Amino acid sequence: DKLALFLKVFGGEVLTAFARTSVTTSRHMVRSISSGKSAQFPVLGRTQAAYLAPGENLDDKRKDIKHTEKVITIDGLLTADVLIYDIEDAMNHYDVRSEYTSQLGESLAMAADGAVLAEIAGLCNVEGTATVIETTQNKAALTDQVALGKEIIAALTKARAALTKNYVPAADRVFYCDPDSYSAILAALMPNAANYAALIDPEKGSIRNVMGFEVVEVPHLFPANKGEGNVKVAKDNVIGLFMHRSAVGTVKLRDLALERARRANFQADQIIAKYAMGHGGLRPEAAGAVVFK
Amino acid sequence: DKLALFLKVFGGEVLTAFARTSVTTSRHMVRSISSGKSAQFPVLGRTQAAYLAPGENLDDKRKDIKHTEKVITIDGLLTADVLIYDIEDAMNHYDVRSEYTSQLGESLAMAADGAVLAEIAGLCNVEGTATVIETTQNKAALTDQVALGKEIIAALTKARAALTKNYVPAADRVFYCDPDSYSAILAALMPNAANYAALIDPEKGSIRNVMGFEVVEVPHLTAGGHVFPANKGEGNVKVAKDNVIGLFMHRSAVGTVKLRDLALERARRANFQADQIIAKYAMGHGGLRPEAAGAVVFK
Amino acid sequence: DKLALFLKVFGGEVLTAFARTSVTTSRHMVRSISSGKSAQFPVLGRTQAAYLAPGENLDDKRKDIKHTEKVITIDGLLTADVLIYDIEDAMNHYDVRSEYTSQLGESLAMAADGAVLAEIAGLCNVEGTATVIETTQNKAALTDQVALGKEIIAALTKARAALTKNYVPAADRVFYCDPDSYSAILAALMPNAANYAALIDPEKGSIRNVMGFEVVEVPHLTAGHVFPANKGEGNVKVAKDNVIGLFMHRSAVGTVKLRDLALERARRANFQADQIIAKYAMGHGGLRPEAAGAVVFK
Repeated sequence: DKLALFLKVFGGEVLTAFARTSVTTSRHMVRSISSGKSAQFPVLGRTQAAYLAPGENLDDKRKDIKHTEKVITIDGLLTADVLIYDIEDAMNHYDVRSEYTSQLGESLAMAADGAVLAEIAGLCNVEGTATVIETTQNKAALTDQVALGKEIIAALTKARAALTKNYVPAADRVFYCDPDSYSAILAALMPNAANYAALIDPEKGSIRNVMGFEVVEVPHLFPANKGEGNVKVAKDNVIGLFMHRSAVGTVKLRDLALERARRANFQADQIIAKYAMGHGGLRPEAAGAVVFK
Repeated sequence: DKLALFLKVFGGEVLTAFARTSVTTSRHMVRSISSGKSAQFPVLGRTQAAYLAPGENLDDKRKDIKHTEKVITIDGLLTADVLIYDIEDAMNHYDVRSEYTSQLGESLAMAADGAVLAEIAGLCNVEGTATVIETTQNKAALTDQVALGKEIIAALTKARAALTKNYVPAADRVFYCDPDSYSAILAALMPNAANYAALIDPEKGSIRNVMGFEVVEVPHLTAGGHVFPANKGEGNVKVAKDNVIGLFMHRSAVGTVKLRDLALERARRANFQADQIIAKYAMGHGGLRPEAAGAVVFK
Repeated sequence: DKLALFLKVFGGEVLTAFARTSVTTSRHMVRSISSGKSAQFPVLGRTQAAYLAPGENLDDKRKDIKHTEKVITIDGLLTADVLIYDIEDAMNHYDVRSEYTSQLGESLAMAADGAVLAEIAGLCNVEGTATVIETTQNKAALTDQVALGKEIIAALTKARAALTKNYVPAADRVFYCDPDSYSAILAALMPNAANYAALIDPEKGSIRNVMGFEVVEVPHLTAGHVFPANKGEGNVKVAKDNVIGLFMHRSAVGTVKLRDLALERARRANFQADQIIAKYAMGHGGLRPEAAGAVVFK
């Protein structure tokens, strides 16, 4: 009854608290399904429109490609929720519900950050096709803000060149970047220069297309240890990780779901959201980084 | 009758007059209690791995943590007033009636200012834990606009370092600064091109987002809890007052509750020949989970 | 026939797929040829006139006219389509239908834009017609966004020079560039604010004019028709490996097409195949060798 009405309202806030805040909902394909617990999407062998003379209908390059498309399915459930002490939620209004929704949204954003990064990183160090473009000389020679951002741009240019080299389209290609040290990529471009308009963003927190791709910055300074040991893509040794649209995969189950109950052990009230089905899946290309070594 | 009516319009007048010089209403966290003396605020849970591949449940390692609502309550009734000698009454309205509304309101805010300031000063001064940045040069090397405009921005970077690397909901946040500083930074922005009138912000009485954060420059920075060794040059505690301007925060790192709108009334005393007014406010000042705090330093 | 109707609906949705994509869609000559395969556009060489009583003769000046006329022929098909394995159909709605639409669209629009740009950039070497603009410095020392960004304008003074002195309707026109330098422009274009709201026509997907022209940067002029990029010089100074510098204007060029875009498909089963087919006509450059010039680095 009344609890029921109070809920539905809570669920709507949670959905928005997610959609508002994330590194995602973009920068990848997503879809809906019903009791299918799986999914499929095509990758890109690209395509173009050549001069066509009806002495022949080519349908040829399409033979010589031999590139299939790896569908996927949902593995496990990613959601987590919490325990409370009940009384406020009915009635009152602005303070309590509003306070809970934001935290849930933050949690959703963190979850979104966790999965995509992992799928990309763990795709291939494993032997574009692979990744590595590094140079920069092992961080030891240069700790300086000026000494960074120069050598960083060149690596990105090299990566774009490799991409034409390995093809794939170039439009929205990403380059997720670390939370910091891009102060260099700031402090490199324009010295002095308050200037922080121009180089831009509304509606999001990005920067604009320096040497292709774009700039998004996040936490998560995949193997949390291994320096090389075969596979190169790794923990703190690693920066970069530029992937591209539709190189990865996931699905939904439904819009969302949640329910509540009580557990005598911790008493009063327990809210849980069974929702956020999708697990990231990565298709090779793009997906490359720079470490130090 | 007439007097009561005047008082009633009053309350309205100064009510709407409060929020004006008020540095913060929104861009912060608050609640309206019902009869409560107190309240409690969940800092809650944000990191969730959510990898559910069946085993156990939420476990005791998750049971071992704080996450405890720092409860909170009033510090005792917080309100102030000023004595008058009444002539104007229901005549000479608008001007000269407004003078008292004024004299009270900005103060009613004025304490709350340092209050939300006081919590910030308290927050990282005791020995996560968001933090500072230092100089690029000593106080004596601080002279003109050109210099003292820029180093602010130089600080801003590694100021964002804490904002980011420490996670937090990157959406909405505010920076607090002083007119001496406010001047400087904005002077670093546009020495060229006329006047800050060109900045299209002021309708919201604010600063449209600069690099990071948002800008609200302070009037004062001296109230109480100040409770922190403001007076002391250092005495360790480099977080102190009048070393620097660099205090900053983010939303939901503090905030508190209050009681049932705002009311007041008056009465005479006649010990000395007058009739004086008393406002009554609840508020209180809540602390909360540490994050997004610190400063620049002059040393 | 329900599936066919759904396909028709998808085709209708696409149109858009071409629409929002293309840099150059409008802002150029387009004509609808019907049942014929081609067409030709008059250049009208434009001598002035005079007034004459005693001559009563049109002749000499009628010799001096220099009227040239040129045609474009039509190619023969340029279109690009995809293979798919139908599953969801009228289900798995919205999304993943749309996917393929966007996919074939951006590709088609892109190819067309690339082609027009290509026609214009080589457009011209004999051995305003002339007046490409050059350097102001060696691109080596170019560092920041405003470093190369400021000189742009300084060049566009001369661009204005070329836009006028050769006559032409200075009314409406466009400076085609590549997403790399938009910033470089916008920096010294608008260090002041955050006028973007007041800075008009961002919401139409463009930039209100710098001195003359208009500002456009879309998909990486490259790939690559073909103009002699690789050549350092080897005469033909207008080549790539240099810049974004094409100057040209509204009604500089353009051509025709046959009755929008059509489509149909069926099974194949060679490899389990039902794969969609779009069609097109389009065409290419010609048309008033006097439009543009370029910038460069040297």
